[PDB]
Amino acid sequence: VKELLEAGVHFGHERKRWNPKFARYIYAERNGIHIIDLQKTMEELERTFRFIEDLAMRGGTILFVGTKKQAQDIVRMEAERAGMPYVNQRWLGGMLTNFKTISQRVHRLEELEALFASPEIE
RNA sequence: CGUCGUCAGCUCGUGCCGUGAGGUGUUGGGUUAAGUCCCGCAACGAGCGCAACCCCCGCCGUUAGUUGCCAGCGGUUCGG
Ligand SMILES: [Mg+2]
Ligand SMILES: [Mg+2]
Ligand SMILES: [Mg+2]
Ligand SMILES: [Mg+2]
Repeated sequence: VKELLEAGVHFGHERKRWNPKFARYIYAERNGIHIIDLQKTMEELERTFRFIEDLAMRGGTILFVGTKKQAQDIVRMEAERAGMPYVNQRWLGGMLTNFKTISQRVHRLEELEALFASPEIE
């Protein structure tokens, strides 16, 4: 089931504007583009989900992020459809790193979310 | 109290960069009388200033009538 899907049309990307480090994950250069080695891909997918799974079963929250348009929307989906936090817009600086302070706004959100429905609006 | 000048400015908390002094925020794009507002952005917010909150001339109105007026009829020694 896996292979086919990928082999379908989900591999090989950026061309000639790479990074040599990532040379361990790549099959060849067809007509220009770098054809990533899926064979290896798979192997990695494993260990990855292993981790995900070995975490999704222990009450752990994950944070997804994708600020690029050719991938915004979807990320918005898969997140709500899992209750896992996420970032689709401008990934503020110091979120994780200055959480306590960024949170301050989250609180300001409800601060208004509440004043939204109220007689003080009169 | 006077001056730069009512000029649009000066800073702070945290995060981040930097050996550090210090940066970033407050560089960039449009606009404005304005650090005014917007959109951008390793920044996210905030304070003192700006503005607004205050008084005046303005339009109109309600209450109140010893200023006022043949304004309406009025008597009037002829000046409300
Ligand atoms: Mg700082
Ligand atoms: Mg340091
Ligand atoms: Mg500093
Ligand atoms: Mg200001």
